[PDB]
This record gives sequence, C-alpha cells and structure tokens, in this order.
Amino acid sequence: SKIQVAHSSRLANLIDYKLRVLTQDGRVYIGQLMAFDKHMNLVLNECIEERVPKTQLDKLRPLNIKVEKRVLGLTILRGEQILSTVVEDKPLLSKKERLVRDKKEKKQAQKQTKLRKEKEK
Amino acid sequence: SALYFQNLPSRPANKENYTRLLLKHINPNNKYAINPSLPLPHNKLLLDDQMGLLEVSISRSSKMTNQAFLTFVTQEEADRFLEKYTTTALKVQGRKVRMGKARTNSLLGLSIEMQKYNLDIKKVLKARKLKR
RNA sequence: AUACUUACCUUAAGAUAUCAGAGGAGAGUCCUACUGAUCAAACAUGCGCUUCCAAUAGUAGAAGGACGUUAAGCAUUUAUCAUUGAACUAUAAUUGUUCAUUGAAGUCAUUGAUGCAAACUCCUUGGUCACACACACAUACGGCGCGGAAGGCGUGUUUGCUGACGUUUCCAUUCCCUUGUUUCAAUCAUUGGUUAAUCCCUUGAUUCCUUUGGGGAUUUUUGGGUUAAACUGAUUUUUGGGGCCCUUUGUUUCUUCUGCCUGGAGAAGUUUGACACCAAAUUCAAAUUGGUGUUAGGGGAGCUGGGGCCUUUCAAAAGAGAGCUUUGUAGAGGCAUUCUUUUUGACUACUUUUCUCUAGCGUGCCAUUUUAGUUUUUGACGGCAGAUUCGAAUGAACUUAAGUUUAUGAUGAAGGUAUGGCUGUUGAGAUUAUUUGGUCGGGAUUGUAGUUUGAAGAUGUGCUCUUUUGAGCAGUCUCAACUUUGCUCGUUCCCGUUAUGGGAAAAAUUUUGGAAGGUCUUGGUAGGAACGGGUGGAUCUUAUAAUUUUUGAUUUAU
RNA sequence: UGGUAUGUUC
Repeated sequence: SKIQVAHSSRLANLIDYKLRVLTQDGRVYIGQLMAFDKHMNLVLNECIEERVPKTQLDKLRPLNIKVEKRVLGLTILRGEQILSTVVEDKPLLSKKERLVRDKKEKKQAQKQTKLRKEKEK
Repeated sequence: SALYFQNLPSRPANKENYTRLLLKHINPNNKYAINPSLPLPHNKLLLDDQMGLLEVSISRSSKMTNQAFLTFVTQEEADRFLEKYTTTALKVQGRKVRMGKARTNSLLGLSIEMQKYNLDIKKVLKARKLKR
C-alpha cells in the first residue's frame, strides 16, 4: 500500500502507527498503538475489528470480499491470542512535527519540575 | 501514428504508474488496469490494450512536463478514436485533456510503416549536431 | 498549613555492546582519557537514487469509509420437544398428518439472516506550488526547479542506554524588524559606479615658454583624492493604483487592553515569570487551595558545527633518469665434470608393411604487400537533384508590403541533405594473383645406428654425510643490491656543443594527509563538561521449558 | 531507617 514501513524499526519506533494486527482466529484489529509491554499487550486507539464470514470463505478459496467490521474504539488487546502485526497506515503528523512536539513536552516537563521545586521551597 | 495529448497531470514520479493510470482512465475494467503488480511488456522495433491503444510515451523534460504522446496500431485506430470521442473532453485525475494529431509521428510508427531504420540514424545525427 | 491518633506496607538479584593483542594488580579474576576491528545510538551530510504530493484553459476528481439512502431492492433458507385423547403412516422417547390438557428452559430479530448488483449523497487527507499551453523518443524517453512526506545506500564527529537533584574554590552571558502578502508609479535621505565644472597627484598625446630638465592649459587618456549638476542598482518614510487572501469563523490563534470591513490597526509584557480555564467548602459578588493548557511564526547582523568548489604552503609516493660493457664485495638459487659397458625410459635418422592432404614436382596451405582486381564500410570529404541553406547584406522577378525563387556562392558556417537517392576522391576489413617467402610429408608396425637417463667400472681438486654411479659447502653458472668506469636513449635548465657528452634540479607535472583564505548551501543560538547516588525510566541473563500470555491442545481428522 | 490514606485543634 506504498507506505514503505521502516527497514530497521522496532516496537519503540513503530508507536502511533495505524497497525493492522492479525490474531490466531484472523480477527484483524486496525488501529493506532500507544503502548506495549514484554507480553506484547497492545492498546489500540480508534480500533476496528474485521472478520470474514463462513459464506465468504468459499469465495475467498481459489473479486470482492465483504468483510464484517465492528468498531471497538479505544481497546486494550492481550498478547496471548495474537499472531502477527504489520503497519497499515502512517499517522497524521510527521517525524519533524513529532520531534518539535517531543521538545515541547520535554520543556513543559522541565517547567513542571521547576514549579514543583518552587512549591517545595 | 502518434497522438499529442495536452493538459495531462504533471507529477506522478513513476512512469509505469502513470501508464497504469492512463490505461485505467481510457477504458474502465481493462485487463492490465484492474490488476496491479503486473510486468509491463516492452515493444521494440504485442498488443497491450483494446481499442487499438498500443503504448504511450512521456518524458521528464522541463519544456513539456504536462503533455505527452500515445501511439496506436495504425491510422484507422486513430480515426476510430476521434470518431468515438468527436470533440469530447475525456476525464483524468482532475482535469480535462485535449487530443490532436501530432506533426511528427512516433518512431514506433516508423517501425510499423517501414516494415510493411534511416530516420533513427538521422535523429542520432541531429542529436550529435545539437550536443556539439 | 502546623501538632496528634488510627488502617496497610516496609524492598528478586547481577550487569550496561562484542572480538584480538600489550601493560599493571596475589591456572583463574579486575583495570587502562591503551591500541586495531565489528555493531548500536545521536547529530550533520551527500548520492543526475526509490515512491507519493488533487481541474481551475473547470463547476471536476484520487485514496479510506459511511457504524448513509434508494433498500421491506432481487434470489433462497429456518422460527421448539415430550405424555395422552378421536383416526393414523408405523423399526424410537407414536417420530408424519388435524385439534387440544399438561410438563423444563424458552435471544430480540422474519421490515430478520446469506449471496448478488447498480445509482445518488456526505465525511478525513493533500504543494490543491514556480514558468509555459510548448513536438520528444531504441542506449525508449534531456529524473539539469523550489520544497515537503516515507525509505534505501554512503561519509564525517561524539558516546558506548538515557533523563532529573546537588556541588564545582567550572565554562557559560547576543540582539534587531515584523503580527495580510506581492507588484507598479511619485518624493526625501543613504551607499556604489559613469559624465563636467573650483579642481588636485602621475602619465600616453596636442599646444606655448624655457637652460640637457621643467612649468601653464586641454584630452578630467590612465589609476586615485574633493564636491554633488545629470544617469543607474539596492534599502528606507509617506501616498495612490491593480491582483489574491481574510475559515483569522473569539476577523490573526503568543498573551492582555482598546478597536475593525467606508478595513487588514494601536499600546504593554514574555520561562525561577505571565496569561486563560476547571473543580470545590467558606451561604451574592469577591478571596483561598489543587490541576490543566499556552508562551508562537517569518526575515536580518554576529558566533559556531558540517557538506561542495577554487587558491597559497608543508610532508610522503612515481616522474625522478633509465638500459648496457668492466672491477671489487657479498645475498639468494641450481648443480659440480668426462669416457666406456648394459639398452631400463625418452629423442633423432634409416629399413619393411598399412593408411592418409595428391605417393612426388607443380597444384594446395600459411604470412600479407594494398601492386592490382572483386566486395564491404550509421567510414570520411566535396558536389548534383527537393530550394542546398543560413549570417534577409545587396541587386532582379512574382508582387502594395511581407513571403517565395534566383544571383553576387566560398566571404564564413552547416557531412551530403534525406524524413526516395546519386556522383567522384581517400583509408581500413575479407579473398586471389603478385612485390615475395616458408611448407610438401605426418600417424600406426618392425629391427638397427647415434645422444641422454635407470644401473657397473674408470673418473674429477679439497671439507661434512655415506654401502655407492654418490648428496650439501669451497668450485662453477645465473640473477638481484652497493661500487666504479665509458656508450646509447631521454623530463627540464646550464656548459663543452646543438652530432653528442658533462653537471645541476636529481626537477614541470598526478594523488593522498595536514595548515590558511575566498565563494555556494544547511542546522543551532542558552545551556554544556566532571563526580556523587540505600536516583527514576529503558536493555540483557537466571528464577521463568509446568494453571496467567512467551516454549502450544485452534489446519477438525477417530 | 520510612511511605500511602483518613479523623480532630490552631
């Protein structure tokens, strides 16, 4: 889908990407990751869960496929019953804009620590 | 048998993607337009599309970034093209195109007509005179 | 907010990339602002790299959807079991048919569910960008504009996970304009250049005076100095016109106040601060406490990091001088000699037979000389025909004029000019004769003669080993380094001399690394370096291969 | 050698 996912990136670098994560059933969840852990428990913002019916599976066996989509919103999915994750869609704001946003967050956090040091005195 | 197409979209950075786009916008539900990741056949001096549309030709030169050319099987397919549309703006990505008969036909047109190679040698000599 | 009581708890460890070598500490372990290599992270930086970035010369369209409509669209499929009564098909827990009493749960949904298919409408995204509405291409497309988004590859610097607190008897320490943009015209001021007047220093030239030399004036010739009458590039104050935008929806969104569509503004402040808002008990308002979010964008001077080009200087490598005849030294390597006998293996010559280009001269084959022929060249040159043209300079004709044709047509340029050809000249490629030359026997079989090795004798100078024809060293041969003598070729310069030698640079020039300057482009501009942690977050190992993910009961098969 | 939460008085 001409996204060109990064060639040397991991889960700390794939954050806030619109993932298309596959499970053991095939119940594909599409949404933005915002956190993970050692067991790969993924929170998913604006997530949608898509499946294929049993009648559509005969047409899928060797065209249009009518998938069943349900809307989950902000969910938190476990890492046991998942199989694979890919990157489907890029986020809204770019890498330089995320860098400027992270510098603003660091400056705001340093200002908050200076405010806590001023309130402690 | 070359046709000059003018007021075409400017910048798709790949040439074969613009070829797929143009063969999609000439006729819907084409064999090569509905299926991506298909190797485009090259025709040297094979029918590629229906209604006689043989191939296209674009370039990245700064003087004619928008407009391009197309070539067919023969003059009868071009006459059928201009008799099927008959002064009607065919739709592409956002704009209305305009077609015409070019003052100089394609080199593939010379390959079709002469085989029913000196002009390539003349063009090489003209390029040698221009690059000097 | 202080003071006190009560309820719960008081901590799994070890470490921060890997390999090789050297040194230190009393086989094993630790350290090195120790050295080389790999890898990781950060910041810059470049690869004619890879993909994408939506009409406005219109009322569209690309990607993703509608958890939107037509749509109760069209075609199909299901909507509980058991006992008994009046008939009953009947292997069942009377299954099947019509009616009912009773018994346990009892998805809603049948406008339901699945499949199929078209049209309409609406949402989120973009460079809705700078020039032009243009004749390119077999080496398939001049990817040689300003950027942005995603990614690959390559180079340089720093560090070996990163961030807060404290200390340093550590370094640090800038500003200016702007809060719709752009263009054109008018006016003031400033800077840089050109022309002349009051002019001035030097000089090519003109004129006059005077003592070889100099002085007066002009050309302000050449360069510079004073002043600013005229012209040109740039900045700035004000006014006016034209184009676009105002969704900036709280009318610029950095904040506050005033204020706005006959306009787009004015004033103040900016990171130990300020502004706006939410929540509350104190019984209006007001005040107090806990949090949230903002403090922006563009341009310019200075400093600094990095990328590319050019110039100056130093160090290193080739060029530099090389090739050869002679001497001495000594390095490496190889073997020392000769005859006879035997004929162990090889080679040559001759005999017999067989086969082969023809068994032999010639013929034929091989080299190639362009001497000649034939043939070929996106070969080259010149010219002819489509008009050979163009520097449309000039003359003439057709013609208002333009345009066309033709000449002055080699004075200069375009291979010819063709999108059909052709002429003549020249070289090169192939063949044959020839300037000429070489070649005409080879393979298989049989025996002999000659040379050398396997072996025996005599030998050849001496040392080590040894049964010995024996192997190593002095011996001898060949080659490389120093060294000298003359010849030849030769980079540059000089000299004997332009034959050729002598001397010097042992050079001019190419590359790499380092030092400096100029120009093009980009980023940053207020925090940074060291140490300390009963510091916080990340990464690895073991608990942890056993019910909680991660060391398996999800390919539905007996 | 401590932390979290809660209730009274100033």
